[PDB]
Amino acid sequence: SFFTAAPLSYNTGNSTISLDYRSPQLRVSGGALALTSPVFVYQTPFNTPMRLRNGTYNEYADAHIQMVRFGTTVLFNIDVTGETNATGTQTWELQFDGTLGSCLTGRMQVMGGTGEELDVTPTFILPTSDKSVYKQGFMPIVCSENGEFKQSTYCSYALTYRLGNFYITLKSTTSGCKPIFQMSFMYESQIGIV
Amino acid sequence: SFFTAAPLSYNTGNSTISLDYRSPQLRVSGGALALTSPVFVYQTPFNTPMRLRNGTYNEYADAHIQMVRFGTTVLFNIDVTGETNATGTQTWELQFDGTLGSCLTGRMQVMGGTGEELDVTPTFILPTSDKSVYKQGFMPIVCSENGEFKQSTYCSYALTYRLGNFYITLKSTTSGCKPIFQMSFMYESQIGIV
Amino acid sequence: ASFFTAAPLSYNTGNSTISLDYRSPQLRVSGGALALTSPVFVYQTPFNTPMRLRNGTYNEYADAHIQMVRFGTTVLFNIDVTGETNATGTQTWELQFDGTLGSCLTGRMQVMGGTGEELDVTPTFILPTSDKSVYKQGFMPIVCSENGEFKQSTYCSYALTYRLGNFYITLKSTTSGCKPIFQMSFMYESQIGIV
Ligand SMILES: [Cl-]
Ligand SMILES: [Cl-]
Ligand SMILES: [Cl-]
Ligand SMILES: [Cl-]
Repeated sequence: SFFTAAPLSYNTGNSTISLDYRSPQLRVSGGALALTSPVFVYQTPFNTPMRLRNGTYNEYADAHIQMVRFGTTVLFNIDVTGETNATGTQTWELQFDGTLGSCLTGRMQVMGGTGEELDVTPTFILPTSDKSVYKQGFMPIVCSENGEFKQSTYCSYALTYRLGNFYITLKSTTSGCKPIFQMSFMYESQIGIV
Repeated sequence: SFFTAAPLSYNTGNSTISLDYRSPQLRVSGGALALTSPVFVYQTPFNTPMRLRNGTYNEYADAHIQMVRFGTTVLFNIDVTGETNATGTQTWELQFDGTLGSCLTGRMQVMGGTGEELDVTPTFILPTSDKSVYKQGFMPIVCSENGEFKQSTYCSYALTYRLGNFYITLKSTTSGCKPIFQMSFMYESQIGIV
Repeated sequence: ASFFTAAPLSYNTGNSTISLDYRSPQLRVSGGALALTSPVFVYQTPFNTPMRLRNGTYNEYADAHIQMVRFGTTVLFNIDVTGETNATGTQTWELQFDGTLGSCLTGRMQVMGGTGEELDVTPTFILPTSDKSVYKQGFMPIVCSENGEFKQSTYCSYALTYRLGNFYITLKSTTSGCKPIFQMSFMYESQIGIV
């Protein structure tokens, strides 16, 4: 005495109502509908950069950070606005809880497309479950200030674990100018979203 | 009488059939299922690059543009093919309606993974609701022509509002070559997709 | 009826039909099944299974981790190249894909979900066109390094072509007496709709 419209279906052989879905796109997790490849973003809140410090120097920066998870890849993006003109190599460090992923350096939130914070443990940014990782490299960056070019240079990134916690360490190299730049890179997480 | 298979569920107490879903991945909007963090792309159509003028000069380029919404983040990508060799700095300006997000400089469309145009108003590219934004920086770029390296240089980006509309302004700097390059950067939108 | 439905399920008394209400710019129905309008699919080298590449006829190899991420109709290509041999000149790193199916012919790649599971999906979503043509090329700035030390600020070209029925992504890095060790990404468009 009732009908079902696709993607709902009714099996008369077992009197059961189902939702049909494409398994490469959607899935069931603990009985609830979910995506196979959700976009999760771990980020500094809007207008709420985190304070970063160049090692033990009295040199600081505001950083806006987004860590965008697609499939098992993380796209890491940072916008760094250093306060102090410097010559040399600055070391910027981001520390994350090695079990939960929680940023210990500064305030980060898992933020949906809605603009609302999501109740998601941020394990999805951790490179390995075993707390072992080799990943490092360099990206080209351009330092500027107030819309004026200052320098074409580079920034290293390195992913490590120390004392059980996950670290992303960035080293910018400057000559005379404030370390003010945006850079991104990608890395892989072995932590499945399930 | 009838049964439900997960992710459908039946509560015998209140005689109600529901769809169970993971709130960080899916949500309900106006009674309809939606994604918490949908991917939307606002782009120039395939084979319909946008013609851009270099400021008040009589010089032009064609550009393919994609603006990808990930969570609240926007990944802006442009591929610029300039016509004219130059030594100096070129200004490429994109204007968007400050309320709708619609590109006023030339044709852009919201394009689904299906390859069909979507009937979505592109507010999701706008940085703020109160028409305030500070975001600028520079990216390293390489100018080339027909597969040959020409110059390693840089391009600024700046996000502004003027007279109620949203602007992305790019400034490429060249020494003799045509401005032909690809660049990308990320910025944040305060406009929740709800 | 004797039952109720909670949104996003709805019941039309008029026709005695239970339906799912969904936002069509985000979700759709394909072959009677729920799907996404713009799903993320990633074609990639497997975890800890980098692809071995040779530079042309030279006795010069690199290991490459590759991800090709599909959103909407755009593909974000990312490669991490770890060259074994110091060199001066321009290296060619060539990736070939079946021009109809998209499968990587040069080495092992898999469509990988967010779950960490391989997905049973033909990788046609990386192909620029059904009609086996494409013009897309450019250069990206790169920085070569080794063991955390800066070596060189340089560049890498990319070019998308078809030859003899197959799709090629060809990268050429230019080095001056360092190992070609760098990461680069670029974006291109696919005209293959995911349906
Ligand atoms: Cl599918
Ligand atoms: Cl939530
Ligand atoms: Cl979840
Ligand atoms: Cl929508």
